[PDB]
Amino acid sequence: RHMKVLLLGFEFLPVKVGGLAEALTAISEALASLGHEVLVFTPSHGRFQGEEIGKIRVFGEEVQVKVSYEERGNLRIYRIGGGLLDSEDVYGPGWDGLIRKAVTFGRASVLLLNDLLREEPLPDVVHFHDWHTVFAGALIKKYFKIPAVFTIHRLNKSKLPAFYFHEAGLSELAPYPDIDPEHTGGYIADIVTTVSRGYLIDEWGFFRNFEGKITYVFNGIDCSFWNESYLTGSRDERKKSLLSKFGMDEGVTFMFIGRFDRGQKGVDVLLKAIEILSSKKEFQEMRFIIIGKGDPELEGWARSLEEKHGNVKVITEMLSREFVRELYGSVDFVIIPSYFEPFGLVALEAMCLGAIPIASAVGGLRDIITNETGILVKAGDPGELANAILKALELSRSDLSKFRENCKKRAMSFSWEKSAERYVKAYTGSIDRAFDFIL
Amino acid sequence: RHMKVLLLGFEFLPVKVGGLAEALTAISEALASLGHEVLVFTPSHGRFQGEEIGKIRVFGEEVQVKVSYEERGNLRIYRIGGGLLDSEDVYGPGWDGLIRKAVTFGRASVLLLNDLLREEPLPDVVHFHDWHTVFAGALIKKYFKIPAVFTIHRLNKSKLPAFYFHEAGLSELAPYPDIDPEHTGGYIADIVTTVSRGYLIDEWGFFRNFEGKITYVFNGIDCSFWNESYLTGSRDERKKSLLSKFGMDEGVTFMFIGRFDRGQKGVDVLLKAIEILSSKKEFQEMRFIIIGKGDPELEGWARSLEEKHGNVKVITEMLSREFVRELYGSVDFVIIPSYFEPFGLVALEAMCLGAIPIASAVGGLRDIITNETGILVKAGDPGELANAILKALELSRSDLSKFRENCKKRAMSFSWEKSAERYVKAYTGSIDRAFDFIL
Amino acid sequence: RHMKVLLLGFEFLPVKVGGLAEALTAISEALASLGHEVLVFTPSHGRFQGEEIGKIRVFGEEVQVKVSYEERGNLRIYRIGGGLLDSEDVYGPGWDGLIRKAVTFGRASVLLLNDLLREEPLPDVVHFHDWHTVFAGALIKKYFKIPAVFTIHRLNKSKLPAFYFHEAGLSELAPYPDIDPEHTGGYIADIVTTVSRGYLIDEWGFFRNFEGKITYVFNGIDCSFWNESYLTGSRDERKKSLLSKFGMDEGVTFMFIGRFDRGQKGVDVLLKAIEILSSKKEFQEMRFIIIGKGDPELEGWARSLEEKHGNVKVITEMLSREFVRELYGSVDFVIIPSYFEPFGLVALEAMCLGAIPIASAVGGLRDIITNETGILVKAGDPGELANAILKALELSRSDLSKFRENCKKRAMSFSWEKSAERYVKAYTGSIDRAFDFIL
Ligand SMILES: O=C1CO[C@H](CO)[C@@H](O)[C@@H]1O
Repeated sequence: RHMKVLLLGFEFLPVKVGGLAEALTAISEALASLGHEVLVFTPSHGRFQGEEIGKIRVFGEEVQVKVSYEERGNLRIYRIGGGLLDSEDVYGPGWDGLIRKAVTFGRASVLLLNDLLREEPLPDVVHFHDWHTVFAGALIKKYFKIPAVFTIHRLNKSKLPAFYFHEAGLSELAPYPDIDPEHTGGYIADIVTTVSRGYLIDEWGFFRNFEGKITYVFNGIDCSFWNESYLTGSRDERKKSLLSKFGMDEGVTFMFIGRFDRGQKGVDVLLKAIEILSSKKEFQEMRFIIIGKGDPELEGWARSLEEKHGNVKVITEMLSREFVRELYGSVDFVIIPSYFEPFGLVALEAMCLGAIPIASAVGGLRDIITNETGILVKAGDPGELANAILKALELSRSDLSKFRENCKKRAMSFSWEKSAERYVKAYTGSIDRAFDFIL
Repeated sequence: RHMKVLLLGFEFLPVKVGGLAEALTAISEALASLGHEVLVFTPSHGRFQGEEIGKIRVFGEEVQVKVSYEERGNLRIYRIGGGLLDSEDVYGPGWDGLIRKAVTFGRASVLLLNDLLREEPLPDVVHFHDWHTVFAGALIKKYFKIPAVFTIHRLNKSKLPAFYFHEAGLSELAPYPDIDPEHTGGYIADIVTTVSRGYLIDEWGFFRNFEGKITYVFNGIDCSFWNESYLTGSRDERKKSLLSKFGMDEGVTFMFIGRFDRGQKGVDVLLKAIEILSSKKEFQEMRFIIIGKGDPELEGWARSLEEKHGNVKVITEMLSREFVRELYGSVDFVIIPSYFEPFGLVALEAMCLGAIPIASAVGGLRDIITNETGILVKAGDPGELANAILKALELSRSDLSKFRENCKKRAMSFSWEKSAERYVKAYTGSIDRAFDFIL
Repeated sequence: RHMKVLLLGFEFLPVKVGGLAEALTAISEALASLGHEVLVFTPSHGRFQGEEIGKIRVFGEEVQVKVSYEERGNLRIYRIGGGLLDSEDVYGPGWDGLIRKAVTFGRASVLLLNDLLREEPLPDVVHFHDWHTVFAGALIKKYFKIPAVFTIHRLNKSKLPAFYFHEAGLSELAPYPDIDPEHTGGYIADIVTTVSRGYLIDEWGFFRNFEGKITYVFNGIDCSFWNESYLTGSRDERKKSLLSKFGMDEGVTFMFIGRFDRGQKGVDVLLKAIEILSSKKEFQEMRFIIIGKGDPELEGWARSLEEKHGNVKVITEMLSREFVRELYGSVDFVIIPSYFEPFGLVALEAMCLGAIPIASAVGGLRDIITNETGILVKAGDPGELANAILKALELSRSDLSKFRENCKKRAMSFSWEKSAERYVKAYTGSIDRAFDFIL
């Protein structure tokens, strides 16, 4: 039954950059709750000031390794400091520093584990996440010979000069002048995983190289927070109240939240879709809340539509989670026009608070959304999005209470416990995997 | 101690071409009797109609894979249908039909395992039997990386085109235009086994290639089934009753139960042996029952002797295992004049039920039969076979009850439990093996 | 754990050549006491009666293998005879003969393990000691695929011709014309160990080749025997009684217990130091007892000093093991001027009995002797040894009583039990090791 897991993560709470830190801490906590002893190795990034445990040679220079320690139940956390690991720029400083930081983290992890084997047994598996932890996972695999699992949360698609592999003591893994560290991590790993079944299919051109040892393991949502119990009144009352705060009157309400960028979150597709619809008679029946920032040309374009249309509103700030929870619980639909999506947490967050997703049929959004829980659409096509929005409006005159209930039931099925239980399977190879010849 | 075993066989009761089906069923039940969890994959051959579990691409076409499930204690059987696996011709249709049936068995077996691994732990070993299951054994070894034991029940000694290894997804196993699948099986296996010590010596020219990881595991005999307790009355009473059934009076009885072919079970040597004795005076004081079929020329020749003499009978139709038991318990002797013999399951069936075997001194028959439990003869020689039959008629006057009693006691020592116990040793490597330098 | 251990050693009590025989027996019994099943294979060296267990081919010749069996609780000892294994010359006969004997031990060990695996499980680890057993270790690892651990007690630093590896069935381990068998033993080993941290450091030029899988495991000492409890009277009484036997007065007594012709114990350093001290006034307070025998030139030098000084005593006759215990337990200081010392059992024997060691700072003597337990000197320097002896007379202020108490505490902590436990960590790989980048 019970196992001893070594989890290598390049970021961990309270260090927060993207969504990974939160994701790895949830996995690590969930594993611990199942009764597994979980050890976490992660850089301190200048957040913690630990005790000096030893010295290592890295890039022809001496470096004193420091360690900060926390223990919560079966979870044991180690923040490793020393050299570039004390640099606050989590993914830095610069492309050069980040790679050196990853290499130092690799040799520091071997030092720390080596000291632990002085008083305790070898871990059953080494679970390492993303290309930044590859040097650590490769080194631990190389010397201690324990099973390795590699999880890719998002493909970076970029090669590193052979130089950095030679310095990490992994020369044999660098037979060419440049190496993709995600290909190297998949090569040395026993089982490779990714965060959705759809993303695995979308990026098969790459994942194909690990046919028969590549699988999917879904992330989870904490619908202990994302939940309607924190909201008061009925949905209509909440929706009428929210719209008053925005300075709009009653209408079918659509919501976008995300970065304003190109070929990514698709706010540009949404904006063109609003322009297409603006000539239709049923446009003045629709309400649009667009939240986020980034590309200032897209922010200006977004602010032009707010200026030209009283039923469109834009907010270029990062709102709190409490305020976003109330937004998901008030709006009718959430629009997710992504060009690609590894998982799609925004969908789950909206679905748990009863908002109906209209999303691009890409990556994990295909796995999350179904016929009876939302609308999928062809990605990168404003006309087809505008048409999906028109179809969402006719639905709205019917009782959508069944749609909303199905969303809440489904979203809550994506638990972190289910996610953890399935990693335990991957750790022993007792798991299914992707084969090209299965139809 | 206890292990999850995945057993791959091409033949399984109630499907029955030769003694292979009975061998694989008994092994599987014996493994299960010892407390081990045994999963059997085997083709349906059109005898079982099952539920679809998915689809696979094989030879550029979509093939629907179906499964029929039977649970019987710790033994779990999966008859796999789809494409040529639905063909009623077990070892066909023809040479190429059998090969692509074997390739289909490979990818279908991966699909089923992949699906089982979605809700259960990975098996500790894969035990695959004869060259027909090599595609399945190799694929499961390649991807799932579990220990593999290859057991050869009969050596076919031929090569398949590389085309079929390419189509099976095993290009790295076919570096020439034509490939012996028995060499491939041995190569990729951790421990190779055959069904007797005598056959290992006889075919050392081949087995020599896997020196250091090659051994023998004797087949057994289900003396709980093959027993005189199911029969009633005395032996002479059953003997007289059976002889009168085919329209013959009392007299010493010899039996043959084997497939009609040129250089295998030796029906050609028996028929010519009968022609030598027909000129002699003792022929009228002898009875013959020649059960089997196959080759048209030999079928006509066996049929011709039946027409000439009211002394010889021939049965071509499918006899039950219950009726074959009754024949063994009635007849005085059993002739087993094979050119080669991997084991000799007919020998132990005859001996356990009381009949005295007359066998060729080849392969497993040397291990089974001794001077105190039967008559050994030079293989491929009709003269010495005829000579041994006359020596059998000399003993028929003497109460040879010790032959019958020593046969019973000797046959009982070859239990399937011992065979099962010894296969468990093979699965972990804890078994003795043949070395080139060990004389 | 309760693992099953197969231990390989070229000598084993009662066959004594160096210290290896006693050191392996103590390791084996300690493991047996901790509840592990231990199997020892060792050559008979023409000493013990055995029964034949089969034949092997070596060097184009047929050899009859013989075995003697001894059982002692959980310890099971197999002394393997046959061919050159019947040679009484332990490390012979001659250099070529010794290599052939070592090769014969390889194929004979494979034959014995092969027969044992007919009726018992495969051992969990193969633990082989020094280069003489590398043909056995490598062959067992090759065929049976079980975890290997290679312990170096002493480095011989020579290369053997490729011929011998080809005859041992290990052609793949000899791609060059000449091969260092100590390199070969580490390469094929999963974890390599050596008998001290200090000797690991001294020979890092060699051990660095197995960086990441090389570690140390100290030898031990039997403080059930080397104990003051057996000695009657106080230490003062014993020393005075000792000095009157040898015909001297009271004084600070120094002792040397080592074989002269064993150059590696620097008795010539001591003798020169005594000459340096003889011109000093405080020499008349010193008493010396040199024990051992060897070179006529060196014995003459010792017996010359014995003649010139009533201070000095030279004993060449073979002493009792009980008597040597009483010497350690009544002298003040023991001098160990070794040029090198992988462990330093003599220092522990003195310390466990209260004698304060004055020793060369080489190999395991650095690990055994601390500032609170004894005196470390620069190796091979008579002048620095003379100073150490002078400094010792100052400590003879009566506060060397705490030195003796510290020595007994420290000596006892080097038990064979603690050594056996750390080897068990080595067999699983759950142990700290030496890395190149850990400074
Ligand atoms: O000689 C034989 C060879 O194959 C089978 C074993 O799989 C036996 O049943 C048969 O008697």
